[PDB]
Amino acid sequence: ANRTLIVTTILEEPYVMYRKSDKPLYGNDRFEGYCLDLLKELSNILGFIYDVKLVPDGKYGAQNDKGEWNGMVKELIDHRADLAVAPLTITYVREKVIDFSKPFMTLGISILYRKGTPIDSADDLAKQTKIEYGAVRDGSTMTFFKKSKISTYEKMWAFMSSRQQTALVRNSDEGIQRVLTTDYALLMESTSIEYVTQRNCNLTQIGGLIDSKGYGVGTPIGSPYRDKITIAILQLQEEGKLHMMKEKWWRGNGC
Ligand SMILES: N[C@@H](CCC(=O)O)C(=O)O
Repeated sequence: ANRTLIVTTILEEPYVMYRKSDKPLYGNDRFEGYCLDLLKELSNILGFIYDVKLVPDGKYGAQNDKGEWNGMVKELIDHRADLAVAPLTITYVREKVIDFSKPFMTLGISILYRKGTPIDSADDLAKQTKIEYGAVRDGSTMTFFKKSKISTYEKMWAFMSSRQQTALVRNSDEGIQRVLTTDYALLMESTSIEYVTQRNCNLTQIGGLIDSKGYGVGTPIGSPYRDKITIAILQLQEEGKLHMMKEKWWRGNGC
């Protein structure tokens, strides 16, 4: 009409999940989560309708050695989506190829590991080999270590990229499973660490935030919607709604 916006996203708890129901669920009704509530509110403010699709390869997006992007980032580059509404990290390398709204949530890389060990920081992980560590393949944390010029992070990258078949995981669910079943520490964004540690009293963040950043809504470069989505996010912040959405999905999870 009124064209239907195509939204690309990625299943990731509590941001985007399949809703569980006894009755059959069709289309957007199949999904729930922080990012779906946010999408609803954005569409309430900006007056659009949308069709939610998953990223075909189930990846956030990274650029390979040939310079090629994948994941949700590539979906925007190739104009197969109008918006990525996902816990999608705003980074300088991504900003060269796609546009981002202002952040709807802030976070930094930290460490997820079990409690009760002498590991207090990234340095404690870097100076040893017994405890394996790593990150989600082709996300921004993996890229942060790959591009880092800080020694300890450089040393950590050499370790994870040499052990990449085991050290790099396909998604955060696998990384948490590795932390649970095996001797492994996950480099993970702090908002997700928070979600996990609230649900398993054996797990903890180790050390503080290794960087500081945000999740934003992605659009193709030059999109007219990017600024409009910023304005809508600023209204939700002003209304306290970003706070209530976070509380809803983190502490009192679900509907
Ligand atoms: N939010 C990250 C994914 C998770 C991670 O890389 O730690 C991204 O946009 O790539």
